[PDB]
Amino acid sequence: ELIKVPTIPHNLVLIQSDNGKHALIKEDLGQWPVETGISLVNQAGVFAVQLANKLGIDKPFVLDAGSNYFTDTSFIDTRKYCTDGLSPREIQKALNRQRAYYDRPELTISENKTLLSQSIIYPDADGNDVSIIFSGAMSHAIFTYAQSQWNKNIIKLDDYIREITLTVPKQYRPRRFKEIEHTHGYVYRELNQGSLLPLVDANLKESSSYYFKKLMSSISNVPVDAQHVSMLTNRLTTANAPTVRAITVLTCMFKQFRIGMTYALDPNIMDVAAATCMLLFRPAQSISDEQYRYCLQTMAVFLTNTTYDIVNNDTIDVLKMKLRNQGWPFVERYNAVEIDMSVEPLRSPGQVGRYYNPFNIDPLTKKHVEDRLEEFINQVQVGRFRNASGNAVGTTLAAFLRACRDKTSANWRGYSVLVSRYRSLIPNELFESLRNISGEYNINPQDEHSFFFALAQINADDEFIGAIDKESAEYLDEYATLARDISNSLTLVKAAFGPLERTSGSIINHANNLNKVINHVFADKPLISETMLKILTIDGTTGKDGYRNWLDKLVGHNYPVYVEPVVNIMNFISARFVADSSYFGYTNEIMIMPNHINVPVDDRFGFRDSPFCTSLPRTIMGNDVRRISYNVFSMMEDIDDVISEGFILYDAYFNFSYDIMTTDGVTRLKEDILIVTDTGNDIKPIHFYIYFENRNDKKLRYESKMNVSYRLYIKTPACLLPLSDYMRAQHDYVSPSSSRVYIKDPAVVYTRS
Amino acid sequence: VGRYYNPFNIDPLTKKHVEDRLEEFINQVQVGRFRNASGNAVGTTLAAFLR
Amino acid sequence: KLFETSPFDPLTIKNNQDVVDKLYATQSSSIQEVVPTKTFATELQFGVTS
Repeated sequence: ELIKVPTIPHNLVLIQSDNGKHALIKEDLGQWPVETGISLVNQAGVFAVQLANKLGIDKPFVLDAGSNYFTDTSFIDTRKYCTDGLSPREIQKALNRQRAYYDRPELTISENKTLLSQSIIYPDADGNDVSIIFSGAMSHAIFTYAQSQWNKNIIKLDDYIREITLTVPKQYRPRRFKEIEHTHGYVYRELNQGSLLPLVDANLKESSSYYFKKLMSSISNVPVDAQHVSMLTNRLTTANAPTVRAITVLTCMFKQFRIGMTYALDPNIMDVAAATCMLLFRPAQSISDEQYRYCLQTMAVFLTNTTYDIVNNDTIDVLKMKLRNQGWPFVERYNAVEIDMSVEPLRSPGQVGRYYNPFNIDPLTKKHVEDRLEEFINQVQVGRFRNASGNAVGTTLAAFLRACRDKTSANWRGYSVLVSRYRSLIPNELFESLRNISGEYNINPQDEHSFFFALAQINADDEFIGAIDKESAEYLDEYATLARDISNSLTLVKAAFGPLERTSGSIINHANNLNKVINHVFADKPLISETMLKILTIDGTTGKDGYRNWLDKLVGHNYPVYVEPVVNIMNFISARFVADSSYFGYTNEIMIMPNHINVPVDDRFGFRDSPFCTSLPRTIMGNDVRRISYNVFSMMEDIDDVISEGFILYDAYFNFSYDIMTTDGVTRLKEDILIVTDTGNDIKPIHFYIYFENRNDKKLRYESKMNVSYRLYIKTPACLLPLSDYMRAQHDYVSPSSSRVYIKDPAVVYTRS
Repeated sequence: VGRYYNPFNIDPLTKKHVEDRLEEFINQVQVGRFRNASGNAVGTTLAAFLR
Repeated sequence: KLFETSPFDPLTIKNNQDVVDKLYATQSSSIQEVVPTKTFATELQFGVTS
């Protein structure tokens, strides 16, 4: 869903003194602790997501603040005054209280109208409405940047349709959107397809076994229509028909799905029939060179009455010549004919999909790809085999070949439709990558012959087609989840791990870091979906172990990873966290000086003994201020002499908080500046009590000079802003037009039903 | 300081076995016929356990 | 009467979205070019979240 944000997070407060002389505008983005000695960017990323949660920009959103306005009672006003942001009424009261202190006249009517009309809502040429309000600089910058990143994925409905036109099949009824949705319809789609190869290439065996099993659990459910000769009639069987049917579809659905047959030790006329059927009615791509030899050897052993010993060293050409001379013409494997898909395959933009036509039948000719099939059958009928005068072997083999040829020529279209439908389920990369690494789908010689001899018509009823439509949605969901999981895992590897050397220290470091990542990833809600866990646990290893080995492989990858909008939003916030530290409550250096030393400090806010400076002094009394790193300062045993002159502590991250008090008093720290122990020195937590200043209070002046002996100075936070500069807080937010309808289901076709 | 052989003949730089043709060898065994010219299932059983 | 059931009550709508939702609710009363059924999707991507 696409959420809608009603109000703008200005994140502003107004602090004014009791007498009204001094006021300031402060932007409160919170306090974030920073730990020293470790990388700051890694901590910034964690705080970036929490900051985005606070501002409500983590999830895709569209701002609607157009209706947050009111109209004045004047006749000639006709202007829309924005409600969002810091109200100009508060600024008016603060400015009026300031004027009361100085005995100046109150704001006149003309200036009151100008101040109260600063926040407005006005439309632009494109139809959007622009809100000008008072808000913080960082709140404005972060909010507007996240708006730009999410807007890249919001596209018109007609543009989305144009991108998915090529993938729409012909069987489905077109969907009629309303006329409003065509003119003012917008959708939120990512429109980027991540590659599935990193999972498939790393684990070819596990991935292939998972998809082959899933496809075969559905193809096996297809509705179907219901002496040597005595030997082959006895071996006839049907109990394994569903399995062989699905193997037939898989061979024609994938580019290279190789199957094997294990003949008996003593070849029978069963074995020659199975060898002939596979070499004739199976794709040459699914037949390996080794299986080509083994099938050829079985033919020679039975027909030539020779044992396996002599033919074990024969090459392919020698076996073909020996078989041909005896009278056997079926010695070649035949390439299938590729049929192009009507529509572009899923997750294959601008690509053409193809599948092999079953049973080696040419679509243009509608008969077997071998044009000498009838002539070849005649030779087998009249040939003499097994070195015998009788022709029982020759005639019975021709009878079965004719039956197999007739069966295939009549049932080929039904299997072609089944292959076409199941080919549309898999993308192009899976079509070219999946291999039968483990021979878990071998076919028995009796099963191969009985399958082709007793071929049955495939019945494609409404229930089967309806079942596949459900599977198509499930397959599409699974691919999307895996692509997201692959993208997440590829980003984790680059940020976390590095190269490995041949040193025991590197191996120990890699092992410990890897276990920490796995434990954190699988804690609470796991980072990886259950679909990827099923793939990685096919072998038998647990989910934690399967993910662990995959992460090790991905180290050092060159896979390109697309930069999603939420990557940029977090990156933008992380950069601002490091660059503008004072906004978030931490600084990189502090100064400790004695009271009697006069340092130049910020005097815009009217603070009594202000602890803020525009920049930490480069020189004091004509000499550069000493700078000491925190680690050196911690080990110092002559600290009492050093603090007499004053220094700047750096090379550390200092967390500080301040409470601005409206009344007048001594500006002091909550605790002592430093703590001195035997095992090093340290700086106690910094908390400021800042008070506004009355210059003529002799009591508070003497206390500042005498009671406090040392003072701590930090760079002035940039969140603070004097009231006189309230026009620097004016910022522009743009909300899209109210005449936009957002479509949750952008599908363009209906099920046939 | 000292040196010790990495267990199981795995090169840490490549994170794989020292023989780069190992996967090809396992596939060759699976399709191979052994102990007899006709298959005895030796290749399938050995390749499964070797993997 | 121009309609057996009105496509929508104009006094109830407040924006363009309300008209679309009302039109979908009353579409059963009108003669439809295509009677709606379960939608079929050929394109789906999941983006990374926060």
